This record gives sequence, C-alpha cells and structure tokens, in this order.
Amino acid sequence: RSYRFPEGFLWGAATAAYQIEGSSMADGAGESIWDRFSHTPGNMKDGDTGDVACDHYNRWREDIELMKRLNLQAYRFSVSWSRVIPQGRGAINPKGLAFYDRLVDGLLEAGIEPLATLYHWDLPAALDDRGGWLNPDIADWFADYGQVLFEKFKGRVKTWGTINQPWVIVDGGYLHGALAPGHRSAYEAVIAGHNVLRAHGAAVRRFREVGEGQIGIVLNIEPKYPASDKPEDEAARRRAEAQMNRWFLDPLMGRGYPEELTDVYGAAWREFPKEDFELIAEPTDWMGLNWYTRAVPENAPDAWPTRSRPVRQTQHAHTETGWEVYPPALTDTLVWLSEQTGGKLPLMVTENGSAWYDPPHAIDGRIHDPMRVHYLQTHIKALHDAIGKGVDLRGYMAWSLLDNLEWSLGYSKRFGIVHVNFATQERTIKDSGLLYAEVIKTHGDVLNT
Amino acid sequence: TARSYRFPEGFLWGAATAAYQIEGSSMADGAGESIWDRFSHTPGNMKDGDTGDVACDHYNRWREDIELMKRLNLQAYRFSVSWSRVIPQGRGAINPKGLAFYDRLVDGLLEAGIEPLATLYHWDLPAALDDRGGWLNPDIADWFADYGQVLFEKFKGRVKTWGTINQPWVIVDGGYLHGALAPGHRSAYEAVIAGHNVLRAHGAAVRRFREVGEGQIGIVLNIEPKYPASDKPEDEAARRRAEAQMNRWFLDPLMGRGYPEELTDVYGAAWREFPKEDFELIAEPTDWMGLNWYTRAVPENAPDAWPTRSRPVRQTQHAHTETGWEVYPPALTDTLVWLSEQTGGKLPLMVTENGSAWYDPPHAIDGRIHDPMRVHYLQTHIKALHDAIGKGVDLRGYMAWSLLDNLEWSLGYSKRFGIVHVNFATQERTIKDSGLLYAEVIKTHGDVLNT
Ligand SMILES: OC[C@H]1O[C@@H](O)[C@H](O)[C@@H](O)[C@@H]1O
Ligand SMILES: OC[C@H]1O[C@@H](O)[C@H](O)[C@@H](O)[C@@H]1O
Repeated sequence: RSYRFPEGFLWGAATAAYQIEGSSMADGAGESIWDRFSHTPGNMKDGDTGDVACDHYNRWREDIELMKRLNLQAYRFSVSWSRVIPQGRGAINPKGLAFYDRLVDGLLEAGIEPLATLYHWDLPAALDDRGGWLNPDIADWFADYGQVLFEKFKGRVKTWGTINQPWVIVDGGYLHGALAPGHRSAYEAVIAGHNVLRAHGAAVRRFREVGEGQIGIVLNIEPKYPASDKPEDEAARRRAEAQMNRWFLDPLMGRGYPEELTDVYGAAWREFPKEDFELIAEPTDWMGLNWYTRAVPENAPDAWPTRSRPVRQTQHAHTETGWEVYPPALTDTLVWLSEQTGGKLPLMVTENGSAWYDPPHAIDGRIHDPMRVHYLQTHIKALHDAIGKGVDLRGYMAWSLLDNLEWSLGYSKRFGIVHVNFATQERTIKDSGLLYAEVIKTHGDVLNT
Repeated sequence: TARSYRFPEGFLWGAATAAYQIEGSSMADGAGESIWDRFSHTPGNMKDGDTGDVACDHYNRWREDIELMKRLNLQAYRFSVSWSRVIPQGRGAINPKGLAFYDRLVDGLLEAGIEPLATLYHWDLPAALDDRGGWLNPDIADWFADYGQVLFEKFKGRVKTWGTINQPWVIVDGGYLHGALAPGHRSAYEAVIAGHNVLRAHGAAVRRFREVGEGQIGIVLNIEPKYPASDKPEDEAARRRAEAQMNRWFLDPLMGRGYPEELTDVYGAAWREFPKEDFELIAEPTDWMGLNWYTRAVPENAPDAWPTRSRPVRQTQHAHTETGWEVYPPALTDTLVWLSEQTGGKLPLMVTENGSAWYDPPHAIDGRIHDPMRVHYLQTHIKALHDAIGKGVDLRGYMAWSLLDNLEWSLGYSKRFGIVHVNFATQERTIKDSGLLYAEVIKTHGDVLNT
C-alpha cells in the first residue's frame, strides 16, 4: 500500500487564541468571556486559567521556528476578537491587530500558509453583556469584525474560517454551561445556535463584498453508531445525531433544521423567519472538519435533552479525554460529509489529534508519546482511505501544534505534537511531532513501511 | 414592663405578593416569555420540578383574593406588575390585554377600600431583554424607565405609592453571582455589573416618575444584619465582608456614599470603577424606602466560601423557620434603627415584607390551619416594629409576606409563607390562625397585642 497523498495536499497544525496566547490584558486588549469564566472558582480543572498558557503572544517568533522544524506548510490559528476590537464593536485596537499582522508576515516569510479562524470561542465580554449569541444583532457585529480582518489581511490570508465548532459553542456554552459563558438553558441554546449560523452567513456575505480568497465554516462531527437493534436505541441514535451532527450542517446545506430537534428541545424549540435561512445558506468555498472520535449512543430517558448516552467501547483504547480511538470512523465520517455536502465542496480536516499523559517536563530532551504516535499514523492512513473513496479532501491540520489550555479541563489534557513545559515555557518536540514532520517531508510515503 | 402596642395615626397595614409567585397564566392574553418562564422549565433548577405555570391561579382568581383581603381587614395590598405581560418584548408594543388585568385589579382594590401598592420589578425580566444582556446591558436603565412610564401614566391618581426594584441583592446575588435564581448566571464579574445597572435603572425610573408620575416612589431593600460570631479578628473581618456585600452594596450608593470599600476585597479582580455621572443617577432622591426583613446572621471566617469568605454560625438557642432562618425579633428593631440612621432619619420607611415559613398540611383540617409558630413570629415581629418607632424610626407601615402560600422561587411550593393557606391541589383558600390574628391586629391598630 502506497500512502502518498494528492498533489497540493496541504499539511499543517492548529491552535486557538485563548488556548495558547496568554497576555490577556496586553496592548489594550479587551476582556473576553473566557477571561471571566476562567477566573470563577469551580469552573476550571485545578483553577487553571489562560492568563499565561503557552505565552505565545510573547513567544511567537520561537514558535514559528518550531513550525519550520516540523516542516509545516500551513498554520491554522484563531484571532482574538477582544484584541482587535476591545469592546466588540466600535474602535479598532491597532496594537492588538498588529500582533496578528506581524505573525502573518512571519508565517509568509517562513513559507507557511496562514489559515485564520475568526471565532474560536472567545466572545468579547462587552458583547456578552449585550446578550452575546442571544442577540440577533451579533450577526452584524460579527460581520463587521470579519471585515476588519478581511481587509487587514487581504492577499495574505487567503483561506478563512468563520466559526469554529458551532456545536461546542452552543452545547457547551448555552445548553449545559460547561464552557463560557456558562449558561444552561434549552431556550437559549436554540436561539444561540440560530444566531451563530446567521453570523456565519453574514460574514460570508461581507467577505464577498471586501475579501479575497476562500471562506467556510468549521464543523465537528462525531459519527453515531448503533448500540443495538432495539427501536428505542435507534431513536436515541437519531436524536443524538440530529442534535450534534445535523443541527448546523442541514441549514448550511439548505435543508432546514432536523425534524428531531422539535423532540429534543420540546417547548424550547422555535421557528424563525425564512430570510434567516437564506442568510445561513450563503454559499461557501470550503468546509473544515474537526474530528476525534465516534460515539455509540443508547436510549437514556433522563439524559437531558437528547435522552441518549454513549455506551463505553471497552474493546478499544481511550484517550485522556475519554474518547474512543477508532480510525475507521474518520474515513466513514469524511464519506458521510462528502455525501451530505454534495461532493463538490472542498473539505479539509482542520483538527485531528489525541490527548495522552505526558510528564510536565522533558526527559533527557525528549517526550516519548507512543499512543499519540499510533493515533497520528493510523488516522492519517484513514484520511488516505477517504481520498480513495472520492472525498475531495485537500489538507490536514494536527490539533495541536502545542500543549495548551484544554478549556475547562485546564492544562491536564495535552494535545500537542510539541510539548510545553508550563513552568519554564520550554518547548520540546514529541515523538509524534517527529513522525509528523517526516509524514510531511515524504508526503505520506513514510507510512508505507 | 407594662407594654402597650398602639401604632401611630395613619400607620398602614397590608399584605404582599409577587406576580410570578401567584399569577399563573404565563402565556395568557399575549403575555411575553420571562426569564422565570425559561428558568422554571429547565430540569434541575426548581425543587420537585415545580413551575409558576399555575401557582395560585391568581390571574383568574383575583376577585376571590380581594374578598380574602377584605376578610383580613387589609388597608393596602402590595403586588408586582409583570413587565412581560404589559410589554411582551420588554420594549416596543404595549399589550393592552395584559395591562387590563392590572387595570381591573387596581379598580377592584380601590372599590374595596384597599390602597394598591405597586412594585415595577419583582424578578421577572422579559426574556427578550435577557437575550439583549438583561441587567448586564447599560441600556436596561432606559428600558426600565420606559416601562415605568407606561404604568405611571396608566395608573396616575390610582396607584400613589410606587416601588421600583424589589431587593437588588437577591436579584444579583441569586441571579448573577451564584445562579440559584433566574437567569442562572454564576460570575462575580457579572454580579458587579448587574448590581450597578439595577441601581442605575432605579435612578432612571425615579427621574421618569418626577416627569410623568404622581405620588411617592422608592426602592425596596432586604437587609440581614450581621452579628459577631466570636472575638477573633478574622471573624470580625468576615462579618464586615458579609455585611458590606449584603447590606451596604446598594444602600450606600443610594445615599450618595459610593460603594463600600470592602467590596474591593470581596470581589477582587471582578471589581470595577464606574463613571461619576452614574452615581448621580443612582442617588436620585426618593420619597420613601421599603425594608424586606426576615432574619439575622452570625458570620464567621470561611476562606473557601466564595466570594465573601464567610458563613453563618447556626444559632441553636432560637427557633428556625422551614427556610432555615433564625427567629430573632430584636434584630428587626436593631435593623430599623440602623436603616433610619443610615438614611439620615428623614426618609420615611415601610416594612414591605416580613413573615415566616412553617410546615402546614397540604389541605385544611376542618376548615382551619393552625400555625402557632407563624402566629408567634407575626406577633413578636409586629411588637419589634413598635419598639423601633419608640426609638424614633419614621416607620409608616407593615406588609405581611405573604397574603397567600405561593411559589417560593427555586424552593417551589414546599415553603409556605401565606397567612392564607392555598391547597395547590384544589385552589381552595383557607385563612390561617396567623391571618386571623393579623386581621385583629389591624382592626385594633395594635391593641390586641397588649394582652
Ligand atoms: O477538545 C479538543 C479540541 O477540540 C476542537 O474541536 C477545538 O477546536 C479545540 O479548541 C479543542 O482543544
Ligand atoms: O424568600 C421569602 C420572600 O423573600 C422576599 O424578600 C421576596 O421578595 C419574596 O419574593 C420571597 O418569597
């Protein structure tokens, strides 16, 4: 078997602003929802915050050198809205925007394609105080913010993501409250999901007016497999699938919301103006897939609101975040996504990776992470399998370039292919990163044998 | 001591309720969704899954309840208006059917000889405004003033005593700091901002009342006095933090004293400085002030008890109500003296809520409800009011919380504060022994308490 990838297939690594940057008040940056959330007791594992993180705002030069050592062809990163427009709407902060301006120039100088994400979960607190994703005006606030970046980086950043993972934003931030802004309401979740979709479409429209390049959304899909042949379990599987995988994809594709959501959300479900769905389905140029695992849901009448719960798949390895390792499901998901998007929408895996225990410091200058290595090589082979089945896949970004703050789980969950000692800020390339650099250099051939 | 309890001329006796706790009919006649409609229909938030969807069915049954007021000899009825009934989206269109309910209620009260005492806000923000940030959005002061105007004009000459905000501390401490009440946020950052905007909204409503209203307007504060747990300095510092956060946070800015210095210690990095013009707005002169009072606390140091780092020491020497609150009537006298001092002695006060929760059976027994501890609480706390008047406090009335057993917010129907029992299975009302005594207190203007 040859694992050589297609001509032009793009290899990179990914991060997010709050998870790596630190410097939360630097250069006139505004407060974000995560600045508040992480400083509230009880919310974060071990009381961890992103105040320092990987100190990447100050260490970006060294990190670009690391990218070159890994042979990266692209770097996927998010822009902190609060840095650029501290009050969310109104005055631009030139100092905060300058950080991204120098970063982007550094990447281009290194021969690395900059892939920017507008929103990776760090709403400015000033907009949260005005209702955040619950305020329908956020579509316009978000389009205006996007315009700042589309214009500033015109001709430099050519591949743009609007929203990273609408499901986590809404399920975590509004439905269950495990993530900022920490609300727990089905009523709110329904509305916030709708405004996230509208903001995406408004940003795409603004991009057509002023931008240059290709724009799209980034979704996470967690494929749902049958727990049994019982009808009540199939219904549970459908509910879980509708709420997690189809909630955003169907309206993006012009199919309206899944019918199952009226069952899942009950009296919290709402209907919206027709014109909203035209906005939401504004044509995009590509779509990103964030992918990590599958689930096997069974009926669970007390598991609000989907009334489903995953059955632990004890036959397989599980990561430190408790996610099953099952590479065939990545191939299956790419195939499904290709079917659902009509097969003519270019796809990229914009995040894939795995968390395993690593010590807090390098040992003899190394970090040996054989299960992360195994996950990496088996999932990249699964990608190649998907390409062989007609999926128009154009790139792969490893989550993550660096160990970082895994949101409410804190620094306890390491996804980096490069280790960060959070005490010293020393970076150490892990064995997974060493392998990945060779996958890129050989364009996959290293996996043959 | 030979003690007598006749009250001053014109001292006003009544009972109090709040819209969400009694009305039911949450979607009737064009009413808009409120934050409590959402909160109560979210699993885990309410004891037993109780909601206000029906409550005491007062939206339908209000005429019966007015007859009950008459049997109690009430001179006044303190009630709240549901914002989202009157202005379903919080701003914009006024709902005439929703406003008509309060219109008929006010006329019914006047015809019965009962003074209507209306509260603009008793915790039921329209959900359309919560979706725009609710008390975190500075524009809420203006939205609230516009809502006030609708009522000030509609009831001009009929409702003459007005309350703006019922208990800022409960709204913010419960709704934004700890999340136990709607809208269920848990953030010191948000609590600091919400408290400031609740104050600004009060000030804006008073300014609007000066322009379009007729009568007397004021805010209603809850105070829970904090007493020393020990002689340890760490416990006195804890007492000061608890007292600043609960009792002075709102009162000091209302009186032009700024925020308590202790709040920088309690809220730390969540604390914010605000523009001077805001404090001008907050301190807009009022005509009267309401005190909601139930109990005291004896705080000790508790480093893990966020954010005040204090916790109450159980006072096992005294009775406690079903809500776990100590029964200690001298602290009512003490608080009224303190509040009089801390308002300069020139602001008329009324006790706008006072009362107690005790177990009652779910149905009347031979047409009665015998509630001797609620009777005890009532008569000893009314005496304590009289003691405060004797110390020079300008107290002008007393409203019993509550006219009716009702939905005790997130504690549900399990905590009964009524002087009238409600059988929630049948909607039958039965005046309790506490209500029967109260009726005689009013009739005798206190004299019954002598014997
Ligand atoms: O949970 C692991 C990762 O999941 C991804 O979808 C998110 O975009 C990352 O921010 C996150 O760290
Ligand atoms: O908790 C007992 C009572 O406290 C009062 O201060 C509130 O205004 C009522 O709504 C509540 O039922």
